[PDB]
Amino acid sequence: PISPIETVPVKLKPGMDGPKVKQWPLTEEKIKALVEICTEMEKEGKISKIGPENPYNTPVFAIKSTKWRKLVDFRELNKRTQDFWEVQLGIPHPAGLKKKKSVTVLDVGDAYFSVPLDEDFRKYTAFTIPSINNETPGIRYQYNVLPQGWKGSPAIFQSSMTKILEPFRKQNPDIVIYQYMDDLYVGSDLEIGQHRTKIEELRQHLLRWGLTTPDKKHQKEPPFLWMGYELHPDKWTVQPIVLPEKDSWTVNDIQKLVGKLNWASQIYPGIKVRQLCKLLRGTKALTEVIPLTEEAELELAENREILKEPVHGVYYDPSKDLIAEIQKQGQGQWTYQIYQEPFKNLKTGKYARMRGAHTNDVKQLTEAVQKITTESIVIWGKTPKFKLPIQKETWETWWTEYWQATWIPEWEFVNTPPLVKLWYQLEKEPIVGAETFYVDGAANRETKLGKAGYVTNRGRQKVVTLTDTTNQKTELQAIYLALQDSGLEVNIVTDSQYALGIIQAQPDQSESELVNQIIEQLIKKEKVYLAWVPAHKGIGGNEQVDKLVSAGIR
Amino acid sequence: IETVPVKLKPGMDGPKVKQWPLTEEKIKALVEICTEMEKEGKISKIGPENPYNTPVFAIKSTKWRKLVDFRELNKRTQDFWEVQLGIPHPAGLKKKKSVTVLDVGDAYFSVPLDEDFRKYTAFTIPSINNETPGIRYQYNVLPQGWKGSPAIFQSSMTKILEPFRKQNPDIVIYQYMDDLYVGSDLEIGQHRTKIEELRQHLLRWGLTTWMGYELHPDKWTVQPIVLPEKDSWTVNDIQKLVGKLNWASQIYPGIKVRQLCKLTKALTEVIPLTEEAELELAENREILKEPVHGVYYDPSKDLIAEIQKQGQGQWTYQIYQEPFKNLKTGKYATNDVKQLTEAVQKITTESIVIWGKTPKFKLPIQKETWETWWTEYWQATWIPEWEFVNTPPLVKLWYQ
Ligand SMILES: Cc1cc(C#N)cc(C)c1Oc1ccnc(NC2CCN(c3ccc(S(N)(=O)=O)cc3)CC2)n1
Ligand SMILES: [Mn+2]
Ligand SMILES: [Mn+2]
Repeated sequence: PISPIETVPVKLKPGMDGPKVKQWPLTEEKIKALVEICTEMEKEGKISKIGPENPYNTPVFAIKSTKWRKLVDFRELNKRTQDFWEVQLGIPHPAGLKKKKSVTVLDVGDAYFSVPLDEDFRKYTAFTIPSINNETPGIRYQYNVLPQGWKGSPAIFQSSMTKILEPFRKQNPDIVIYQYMDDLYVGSDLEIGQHRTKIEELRQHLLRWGLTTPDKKHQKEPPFLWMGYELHPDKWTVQPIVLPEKDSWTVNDIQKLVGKLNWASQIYPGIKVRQLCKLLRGTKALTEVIPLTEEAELELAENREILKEPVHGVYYDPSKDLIAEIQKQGQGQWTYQIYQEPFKNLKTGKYARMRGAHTNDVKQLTEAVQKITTESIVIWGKTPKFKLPIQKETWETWWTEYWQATWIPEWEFVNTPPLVKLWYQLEKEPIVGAETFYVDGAANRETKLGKAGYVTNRGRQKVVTLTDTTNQKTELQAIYLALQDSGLEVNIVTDSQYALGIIQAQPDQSESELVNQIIEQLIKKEKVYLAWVPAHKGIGGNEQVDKLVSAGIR
Repeated sequence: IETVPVKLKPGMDGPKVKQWPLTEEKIKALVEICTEMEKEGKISKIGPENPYNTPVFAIKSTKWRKLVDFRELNKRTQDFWEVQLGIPHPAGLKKKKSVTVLDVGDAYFSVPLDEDFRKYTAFTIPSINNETPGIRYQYNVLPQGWKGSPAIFQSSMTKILEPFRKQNPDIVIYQYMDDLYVGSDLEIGQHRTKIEELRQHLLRWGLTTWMGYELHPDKWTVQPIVLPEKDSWTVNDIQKLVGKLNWASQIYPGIKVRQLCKLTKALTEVIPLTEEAELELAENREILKEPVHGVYYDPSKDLIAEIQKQGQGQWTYQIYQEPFKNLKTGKYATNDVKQLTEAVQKITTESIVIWGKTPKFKLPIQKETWETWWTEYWQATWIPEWEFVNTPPLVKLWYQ
């Protein structure tokens, strides 16, 4: 049936006219199949016969399996039609779902063909069934409903479906209905009697609006397989994760494994994917075999252990508060769990992200706290109470002293090692009785020849030579030198805003080896003071290093 | 009353901005507001034939208020509100003793919006966990937040204000977006009494109606680049001072560092202050007190504002169009976000009062932290443009 629902007005793209595509001569079988197909559609009022008064054309096709399927090529029309609003903004997360006594999955029959197309737009949906060898005028037709393969069918269908449900929804606020394509999911706290009755009231509401459903006793037994999940009454989980036992792993095998593990990570805690990802790095053919590292074999072993036993998740109770717990599980790697009642996890998560080139555990943890905060507003519409492996004093000491502004909600320290700390702290004021190392590191833009070095208040001077290093690399190797040759308490003067910035930031992990080497040194030292001066301005100490540093190549 | 026809440009297409996820209380606060608005005929439920989207947020004493982010639309409307119907900015406003700000947004809800322009005002009230489809609406009247609304209304606004303006020729009234800027050289009680008189003129026609009560723009002063006063100067103390002054010499014409550079030493050592350096220092001090020579406001150019976290609840900022050539520098003084959102609002207000336009802010915060939090503390009717930046550690030091 074509729904009585008012048609959504549709236009073409501004400055464009409808498709005028020539129908390619089709096969006798195809012509015989299409006419048969179109006749049955015409009798149902889905299409209507037209004359050469209409100037628009779209190519039709046929495919076979004994059933013949009518294939329309809207490629051109879709290019010519207006854009529509995005059907859905997201997909429900099982962790956000509320506990309901009973479920029914109703699927809508001949969806697009059950909804009317705007009269003024129909002309553009014109298609022609060719005659045998195309010698005679074909059979011209146009849609009165939403065509299959057309740009606005999902938008216009879902929009209609929503408006049709709106009254029933208002009339049954205690009944949850979830819309997804040509499927409808109904949940209620009503018993199998009152529920089945409400189902028929819905099926009929849909019928008064030209929408047919399947039939009674089709209904299944738990778990309800939905969107890649298992939906039980009181619990949920990801659908069976099979971790293939394979001798040799191809790029494609590894790619799929990472996808399966990432999917599993929603309810399985401690899932790690770092080492397996490191493998996918580079070019490599899809079929190319990649030998697993010890680190990746170790990672997969741990993943197999977590997945050896089935882990489940609970539904959301809006009366209670959310509690999110984060745990450090290697450098860059963080694991989280969200629950309302201790260790009855609503969902799990992993976080591994390197915002920039260099970072610390404090910046890393804060970043994770944000990723979880957003995730919570999306799923539950409220922020969680956090339980972090960082001391309140460690946090306070950092975020007050830092130049970036941060704010994290209600949180508490939980003693879950490894704990988040600051591995070193730079001095606030210059150290007394600690050697002052004036550093510089000039590099030639053409010969790529570096010249990192230093001069001290104690007359020490070292000038090393580097190979294929930028002005950045040398300004940084100069600091590593000052760090290497110095004592336990050191003052370091630089003219590099770059270097200072990197160091000031207190990193404990970096992309560059030089920085990781510098960090290692910083951690070891008792006291480190880092100052800045403008280069070429003739500073007593800076000018002196520049002499021996710039001596040859730039 | 008829409709003023609106146009973006023949090539420029409408906004298509995602809706930032909203908290339960906000979505529910919006459904109340948007239902009442639909009933009153201000807005209308819309279909898929509208591919456009502007974000909505809810703000605050105890009543919730619907804030609509018209940033993309205002950018795409520009010709209409700046040239075609641009409101002029009074140079006088910034000079006035006291400036009261009044919300005149309720006036726009009485004027119908061009039937052909309405599609561009589409917004979405999202769903928790995406279980329900998400409520779409569009404006029928002039929307609050969109720069086109005051442009259209100016004609009706000038009518309303005509008596008050004739009766008080020494009172200056500016119209920026949903607000009225009212300035006078009058004593406080008298200024306040004039504002009350003004409310009433607006009350007939239909207008109910980080900062104090009012703003005092004549009292507004630039925070100079300060050179510390000391009796004991270390090698480091001078090094800092040289670097600070060297950087200021790029902005301030007349700054000299020579006499100070006239002193491989240990940072901790105590070098004594020379006759020529003591002079240079005191001279530089008098330069940094007075405004910048050579820097002027180019109306064609975009305003840019930088903020630095100075710690202990202190914030520093600088307004410029061309990097570091400062038009205005200032300061702002419980959580980092509430403080920044406060600072942002203050800088934008000053900017409106002084140049008739909002600056693009350079935010010393992570993109995601800001987007999540700002709304909890946001109180203004406008939203400035913002970009997330990493404050170079040096600039924080130079601006104290
Ligand atoms: C997003 C979404 C998906 C689906 C599905 N499928 C259904 C709905 C209502 C659906 O939309 C929603 C919306 C809000 N809350 C829920 N909670 C569901 C959680 C699982 N529950 C359930 C109950 C009994 C049994 S049983 N009787 O099999 O034991 C199995 C599962 C049904 C409600 N679902
Ligand atoms: Mn250097
Ligand atoms: Mn250099």
